[PDB]
Amino acid sequence: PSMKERQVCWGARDEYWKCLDENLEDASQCKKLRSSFESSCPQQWIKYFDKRRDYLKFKEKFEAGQFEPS
Amino acid sequence: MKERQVCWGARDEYWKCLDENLEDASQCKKLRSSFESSCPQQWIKYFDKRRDYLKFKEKF
Repeated sequence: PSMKERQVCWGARDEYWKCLDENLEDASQCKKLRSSFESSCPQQWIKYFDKRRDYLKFKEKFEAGQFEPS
Repeated sequence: MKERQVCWGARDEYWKCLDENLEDASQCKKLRSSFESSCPQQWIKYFDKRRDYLKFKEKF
């Protein structure tokens, strides 16, 4: 994709993630920004970003559990 | 701390099984059982998501 298209893809991924972060992962609340993300990014990049998101979220859950024993 | 070393070792042995069998997890079911038995559930989910990510990142 062009430099512009890459920036629009990365910004649409940032807005979608920012949606999921702020709204405590309710993803049926970010269907508009998910559409924008899917329309803006190469299919391979959407797959890469979704897998990276899952990794980072579960890593955060893992490190949280270690820092705050109950 | 022992339990923690055991879980990391189990995750290493399972992952090395996946590497040697080109990611056919069905070839590594006994090591998968050992991994699940040695690690907290929260950790297994983290490691599984790391593995899914790193294997996909390899195509690039």
